[PDB]
Amino acid sequence: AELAKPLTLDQLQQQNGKAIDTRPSAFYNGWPQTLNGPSGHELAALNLSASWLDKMSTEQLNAWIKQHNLKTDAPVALYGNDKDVDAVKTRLQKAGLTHISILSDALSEPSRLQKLPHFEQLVYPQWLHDLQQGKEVTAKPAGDWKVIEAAWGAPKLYLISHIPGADYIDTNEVESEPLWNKVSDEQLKAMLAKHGIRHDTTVILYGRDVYAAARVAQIMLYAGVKDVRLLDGGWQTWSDAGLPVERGTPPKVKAEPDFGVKIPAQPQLMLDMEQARGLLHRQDASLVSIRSWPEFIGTTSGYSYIKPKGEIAGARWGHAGSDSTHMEDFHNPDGTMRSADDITAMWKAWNIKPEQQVSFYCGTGWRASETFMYARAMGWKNVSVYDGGWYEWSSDPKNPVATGERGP
Repeated sequence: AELAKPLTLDQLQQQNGKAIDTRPSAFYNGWPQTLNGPSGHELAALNLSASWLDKMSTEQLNAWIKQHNLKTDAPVALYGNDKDVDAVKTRLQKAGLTHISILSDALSEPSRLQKLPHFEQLVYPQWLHDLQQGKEVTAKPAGDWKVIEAAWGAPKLYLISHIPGADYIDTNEVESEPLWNKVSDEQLKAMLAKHGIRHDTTVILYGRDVYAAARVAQIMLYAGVKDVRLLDGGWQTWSDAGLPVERGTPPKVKAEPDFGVKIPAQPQLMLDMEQARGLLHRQDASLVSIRSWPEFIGTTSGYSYIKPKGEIAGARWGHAGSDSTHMEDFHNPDGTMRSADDITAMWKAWNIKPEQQVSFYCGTGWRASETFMYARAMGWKNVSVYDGGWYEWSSDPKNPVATGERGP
């Protein structure tokens, strides 16, 4: 049951092996474990956090092994803390892998590590707690910062428990009837003022569901908030970390009546219907459906208030989740963002590529916003959300619709 012979990264490469980073994804993504410490993962490494194992069945681990092209007998070299490495070793042995070593020089050359181009946009619980406690942290906000819980409607779960010092935003403050598109620039200006946000205020959003926070975030980026971040995995990661909480009604926030730039500062982050239409049938652009497969093939609209079924003709499938309110294809077993390499591969399979102008949509914009935030953190330079989505598109029967089982 012991590890095979240790391998350096160069040895591993010359033997066509794979490295596996057993740390939580925050560190894999680039967050250092200590200030000014190593940032990222070894080249081409996979992330298999030991903390996920109690939420991964045999089938799920077998699926993961298959999805990552791990050959039964090819060398795998693990790194991370000793306990996590042992835990992962044991599961991989029981899964059938026959050549499991330690990566002997792992993290010893900080210069050779790989990270998310903007990992600092996807924060994690300890970081936020340390920030709140006045400690020095990596990628600290330049100045003022706010933490905000986002959800639909008046505060519910927030009243019972929330992150200390967090404000609350009802998603109905940023979008409305009749199409569930974002509110006007003037209404956004009012919302920003009321929640004490200037263009140079860092905003960290979280939700019980990530997509609620992402929706608010993407609309803030459009408006012109420069530094907008998400808590990766949302509230549940804070809860599971055992960190302190607060309760009750949202505290009074000092208003900021002057945003400091003209809204919207980043209008290119949102597309309208005609702009979205313009991305279709191209190799240098993709209009990407973040809808469940039953929605993509036209079995269900995904929404009680959307009668038309089908998909935008020419739209490429971006993956999503099991139904219209889930996003499993983008999440690790702990709810955090799946590795950039894996997201990249699933998009590449549908001809969605970083050099393209890429716009994401869904029924009304929430799931598309989550993918927008991930692509932004991944360094994709030309991404947006087509706000109207299927609700708008299908409101006109003349707009071309695709239906049924089909492929790239």
